[PDB]
Amino acid sequence: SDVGTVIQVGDGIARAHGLDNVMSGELVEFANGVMGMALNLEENNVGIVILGPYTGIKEGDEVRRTGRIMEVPVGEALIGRVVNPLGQPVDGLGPVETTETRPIESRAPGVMDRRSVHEPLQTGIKAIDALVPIGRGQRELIIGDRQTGKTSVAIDTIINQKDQNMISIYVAIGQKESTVRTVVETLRKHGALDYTIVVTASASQPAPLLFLAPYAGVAMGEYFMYKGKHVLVVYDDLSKQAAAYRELSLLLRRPPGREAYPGDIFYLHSRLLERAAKLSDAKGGGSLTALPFVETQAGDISAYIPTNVISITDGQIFLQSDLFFSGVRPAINAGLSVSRVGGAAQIKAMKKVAGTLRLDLAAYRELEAFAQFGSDLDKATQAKLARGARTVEVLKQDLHQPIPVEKQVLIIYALTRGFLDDIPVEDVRRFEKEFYLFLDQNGQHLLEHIRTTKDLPNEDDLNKAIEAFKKTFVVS
Amino acid sequence: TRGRVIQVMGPVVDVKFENGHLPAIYNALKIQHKARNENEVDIDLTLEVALHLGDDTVRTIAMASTDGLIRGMEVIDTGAPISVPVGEVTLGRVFNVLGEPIDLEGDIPADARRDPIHRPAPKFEELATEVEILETGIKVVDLLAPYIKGGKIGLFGGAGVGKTVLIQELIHNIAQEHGGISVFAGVGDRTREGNDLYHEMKDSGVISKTAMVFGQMNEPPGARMRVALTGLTMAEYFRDEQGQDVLLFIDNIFRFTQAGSEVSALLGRMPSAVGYQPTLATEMGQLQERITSTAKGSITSIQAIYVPADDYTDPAPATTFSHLDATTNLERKLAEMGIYPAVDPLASTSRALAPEIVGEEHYQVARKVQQTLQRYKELQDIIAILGMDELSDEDKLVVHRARRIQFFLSQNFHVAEQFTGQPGSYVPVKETVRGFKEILEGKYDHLPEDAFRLVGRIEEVVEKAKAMGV
Amino acid sequence: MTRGRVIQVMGPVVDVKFENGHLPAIYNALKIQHKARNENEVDIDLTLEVALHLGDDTVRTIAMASTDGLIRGMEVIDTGAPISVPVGEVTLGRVFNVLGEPIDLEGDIPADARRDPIHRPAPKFEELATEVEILETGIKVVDLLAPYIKGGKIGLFGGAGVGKTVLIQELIHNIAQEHGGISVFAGVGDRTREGNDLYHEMKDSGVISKTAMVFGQMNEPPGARMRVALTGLTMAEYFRDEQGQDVLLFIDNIFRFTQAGSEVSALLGRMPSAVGYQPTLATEMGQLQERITSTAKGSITSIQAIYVPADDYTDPAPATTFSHLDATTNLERKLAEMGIYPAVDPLASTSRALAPEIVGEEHYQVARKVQQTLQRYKELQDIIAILGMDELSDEDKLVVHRARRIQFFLSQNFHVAEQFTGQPGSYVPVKETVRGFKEILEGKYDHLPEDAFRLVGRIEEVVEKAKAMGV
Ligand SMILES: Nc1ncnc2c1ncn2[C@@H]1O[C@H](COP(=O)(O)OP(=O)(O)OP(=O)(O)O)[C@@H](O)[C@H]1O
Ligand SMILES: Nc1ncnc2c1ncn2[C@@H]1O[C@H](COP(=O)(O)OP(=O)(O)OP(=O)(O)O)[C@@H](O)[C@H]1O
Ligand SMILES: Nc1ncnc2c1ncn2[C@@H]1O[C@H](COP(=O)(O)OP(=O)(O)O)[C@@H](O)[C@H]1O
Ligand SMILES: [Mg+2]
Ligand SMILES: [Mg+2]
Ligand SMILES: [Mg+2]
Repeated sequence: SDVGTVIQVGDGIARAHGLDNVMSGELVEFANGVMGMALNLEENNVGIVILGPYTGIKEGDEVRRTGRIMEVPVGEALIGRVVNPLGQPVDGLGPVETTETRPIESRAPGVMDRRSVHEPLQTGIKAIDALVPIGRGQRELIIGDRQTGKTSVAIDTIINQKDQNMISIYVAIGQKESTVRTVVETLRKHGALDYTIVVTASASQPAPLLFLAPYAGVAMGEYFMYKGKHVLVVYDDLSKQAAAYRELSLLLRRPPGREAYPGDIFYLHSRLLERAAKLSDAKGGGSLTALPFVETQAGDISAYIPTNVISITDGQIFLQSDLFFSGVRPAINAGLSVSRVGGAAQIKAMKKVAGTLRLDLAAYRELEAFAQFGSDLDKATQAKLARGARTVEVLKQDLHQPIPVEKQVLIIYALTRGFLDDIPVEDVRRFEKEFYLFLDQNGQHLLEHIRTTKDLPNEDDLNKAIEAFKKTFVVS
Repeated sequence: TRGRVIQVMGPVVDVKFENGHLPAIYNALKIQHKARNENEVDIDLTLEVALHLGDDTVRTIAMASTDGLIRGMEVIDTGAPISVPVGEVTLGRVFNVLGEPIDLEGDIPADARRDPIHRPAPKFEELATEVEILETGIKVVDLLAPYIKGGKIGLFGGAGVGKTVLIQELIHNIAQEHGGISVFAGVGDRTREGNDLYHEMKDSGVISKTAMVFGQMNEPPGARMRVALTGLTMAEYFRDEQGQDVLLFIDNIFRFTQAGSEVSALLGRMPSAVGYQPTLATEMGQLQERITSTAKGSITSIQAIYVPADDYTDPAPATTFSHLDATTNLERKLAEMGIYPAVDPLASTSRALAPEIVGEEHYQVARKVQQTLQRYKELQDIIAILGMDELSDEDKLVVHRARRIQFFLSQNFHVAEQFTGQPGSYVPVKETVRGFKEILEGKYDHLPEDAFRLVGRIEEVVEKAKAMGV
Repeated sequence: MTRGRVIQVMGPVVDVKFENGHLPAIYNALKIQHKARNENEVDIDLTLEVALHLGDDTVRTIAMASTDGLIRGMEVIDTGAPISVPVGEVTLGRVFNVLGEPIDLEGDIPADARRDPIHRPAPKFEELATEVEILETGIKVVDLLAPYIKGGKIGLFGGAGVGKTVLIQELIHNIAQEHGGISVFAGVGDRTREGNDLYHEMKDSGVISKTAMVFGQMNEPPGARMRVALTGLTMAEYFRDEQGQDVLLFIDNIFRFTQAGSEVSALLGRMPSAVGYQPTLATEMGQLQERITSTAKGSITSIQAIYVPADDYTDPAPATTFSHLDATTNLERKLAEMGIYPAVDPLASTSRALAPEIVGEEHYQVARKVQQTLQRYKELQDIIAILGMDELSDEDKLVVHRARRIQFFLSQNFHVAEQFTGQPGSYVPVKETVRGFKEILEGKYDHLPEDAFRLVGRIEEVVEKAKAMGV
């Protein structure tokens, strides 16, 4: 029958006898009162990963079968709270009235149901919005070494979504719980926390809660997409999820593979990452863009988790530690970062200026890689080296200060059309500062045409605006 | 005589058939179940047999997710391999690995014949070796690495270099050139590109004489592995009965090798090299050897490969390299330079660039082009760091023509209609080879280098300059 | 029947067979009292910790002292609770073994003392606090590039022989005199020599009155080494909760907790991972590290050291623990061999406290501009090896020029160094540090010889050295 006896309790795992009618991924409840996710249905004993604290359980205890399958609470009530993957509040502020529940595991949308990705996801980060564009429905990896800028870029994304509709989410896996608190207070201080949900599994939590955290986060995101509102999901580190799977599988005595990761890993991540979509007008016009992050060890590449995820995602951003400590922030290598969707997502004004900027920076990347060591070169190369140095200095940016797209296109246009030759490389971060103030003191009609039209203003008036500012600005 | 499930371990399952009734290896199995109680979940799932075990038990792999599988479910035995419907009916349709149509257009009747996925390869007696240059209408491929019917062709690159854009331009140009059947397999393809390609081929109206097979990345690994062989069994019907040249396209086989590695690890075998399974060359050969030119006709194939980190000694590329007749290498530096399809002139090789196969003039033209670009590749750093006026006037001539050659290997494309909107066009072989004879002669050296990008004829280059007024 | 029998021994591990219905919970503790009955045997008192059940009433257990002598069929008793530490006011000034018995010769703890479990769940998200401010500590580099955090985890990472314990002893000499709070010092994977040297250092300065101490040593079996970290932490936890004082915790080497797990895990019976480590690396290390938290009730600052197993940081045990630490110091061998002490990696030192809000603009600009010059110097070292110094110009000439001087001026004479070398030590205020590195970056003192900048406190001392060398 459907009540069984436990016969191991080691290490955060159990084994049990009986439970004839059990199912893979079912919930089963212990006499202590916490419940477990059945995950190997072997020949005579059921493997039972345990959620919550496991110290109380002893052999000879009984497990009852809940009959339910894994489900997440969903509603409009969650927006503005910090919540546990099983669905409980952990923030104070009391219980949340979640009207209904969705399954954790379910089929994604078919090939016909989707549409092409044609509307942007403006982030406010000049080097991304210009050179590695994101469109709503796109899935894009950010991969870099530790302390390079994964969470700062995530938070700049969630902060910029105040101006355009986005029911954003943020999932923290394995994190130090005081860092999560510093993040949440940063989202509160920048006035941004009331339209977003934060899901927390801290490092202390038992292994399955780290493992199930992104599956429940996306289960929360897709309800809003079915209603028809745009959504954004961020997973703060997928690699820690993969490690929780490894440790869980090794304790279950499953045949291992490369490193020791179980062979299922690529399927497990594809089950997570292919729910992201852009549904058709017949299905409501929604979106679910996703931004997973992977931490690479020492600039490692061709390893098992990074190559899996790099094969799944429709683009990748690679961050370089040696760039960061050289003053480029957020540090982004244009040479190794690609977006297959790119070009289509951008606004038409951006498409004209950002397409040429890619050509300029690629040409100088190669010329500088070899010819910078020699002191003096050919004139035409000294010019292209000057344009590349100004390009990287003009793409440096501050922390938690998103720039609206209207004033991005006007600075990139000023850069590509070569208005910045007179100004020195050190003074540029001040040329930007004094120019954006001037652009709110004068030129409001330019920005208004760009805001709704998505279109570059008449070139006579744009040049008149930049030439007047270059009258005002004082060179060191 | 129906089996019972006895273990579940993710994709892998075990079934204890009553002895005397065991299936063969690579046989197929059905589970259909409707839930007796509220707690249970309805399931429709198929398994394939992958090895036998110690007593009665058989070890199997699952083509849909095993969530909700009880222990002691009934398994039906089909007594045969996975059976794919074959006929003219499949023209225009989109199928899953098991032969059901994914698109909502309709459902194939039960009454039709279906052919097994697994069948022995062409024998030594039956094989033949005809040689004909395949006019693809792509100015780099036709000039510098001529394709040939009957053979496996390869496209090697990293990520985001043009492999899919180029495969679309192939499918479109071949659909204009001949009413020869095409079969396209998206093996482990992102569900996003499947929407892009299905709608592009429906909207240009290229789909009337083609079929499509998909298996997405969110499929189990076994279902990713068996999708390439479904495409093979369809292309094999069209060659054997209709007796005409039937192209088979495979979108990227790197995912196929990795799906095999993951299946071996699930089966509990021991890795090798960079973790690829023991049986790497065997499985890939089994696939690749059916692509042939026996006496009825052809199944020439064009395949693309992801090279993980610009080092080509990884087992999946290295094991692939022996089978392929002609290979063109795609490099990201040219794609970012904005000249397309990004194919390296120096690194591309084919068997067919010999006067007995291609032609006398074609041999002399192609070798002059490659010598010109090789001499340019070793002259750029002197141009960068000495004064460019220091280059000798003969080397200055090689520079000027290498600039034009490098641009005029670019071509305007029908697939660019989505990304940039321009019309593009198709170029027959004679006009490619003559136009390069015009480039190398040098009377046209006065026309400016910017004109040469994204054109299909030297008359187009005269027109584009004419707009500039030159 | 609550008495058991040993059935198998396998080194550190022992397997008991309790009768049915009395299996102890995980993390409980068991006692061995055995009369040496015959001329062949050896008497022992040993205690065992339960670590898994294994069916048919068997439980697998880690011994806390060497298993030399145990016999099949010898009895085991059950305490009923975790390894129980006596805590309260009387702990200060005492030294304990891992089990909570004093070893200091002074006496034994009154039996009336409340004694507490070592295993309990970590503090929750509502309880934490994040008001972040500088634990100003006078170590010139740590006061510049990676400012330590009051109430925050601090980490020292280095290979064997680079200079972690000398840094901890300078930290105790600077902080523990003025902190005004209970200090707990726990030795995990500790040399017995350094334990004696510290106990005499604390008595000679009188500091021993406020602090309490727990020791395990390199010569201990692995179970003792693991459970010393937890016994030390339970003391610091009581003082910050009940008394509410700020507390200072030191753990001597926390890597040996994970390594001892690596030893005893394979015998327990669970497959290797990425380089022989147990499966449960990150969950059990995170379980310990998530307890060491500054709740609203009262702050802990904790300073830890971690031995990288080789000079390789990509190893699993360093990799899992780089996440948990607010401010991290990387000690690298290559600098130490040049004679620069403490050997701190300027480029790889990371701390949350660096942020214009927390340090202020004057201090921030300088931390980043100094890291920028040293990163450019790494790039120039390669090209000068090919072409030479004579080929560099302008911005590349002055980076090598200033990066030599900065690399030397981050070296300081510690007040604890006076035993290894004849020198007197120093304490440097933050303002003198930020002015000093600013002055070097401006180039006001560029004429002084690069020899002078080594092992020095302030720019005035460098001018005095350079004057004696004939400037
Ligand atoms: N745009 C930026 N300009 C300057 N400094 C930045 C920028 N973005 C991030 N930083 C700096 O990055 C450091 C911390 O990086 P961050 O908080 O993003 O952690 P991380 O690099 O994502 O690593 P982890 O994932 O472990 O948190 C701080 O010094 C912060 O000031
Ligand atoms: N500030 C300093 N000034 C002078 N010498 C120093 C300084 N710091 C370390 N040393 C020297 O370097 C070595 C540091 O010894 P230390 O006890 O710190 O080793 P360790 O790194 O702690 O070893 P372990 O990791 O095994 O504990 C000794 O030779 C010591 O004299
Ligand atoms: N002729 C072209 N004109 C404009 N953009 C192009 C052209 N060819 C390729 N691209 C751009 O480069 C991308 C190449 O990606 P693609 O090779 O399709 O990726 P994958 O092979 O992974 O599907 C295209 O998605 C498009 O954004
Ligand atoms: Mg992080
Ligand atoms: Mg592709
Ligand atoms: Mg030491």
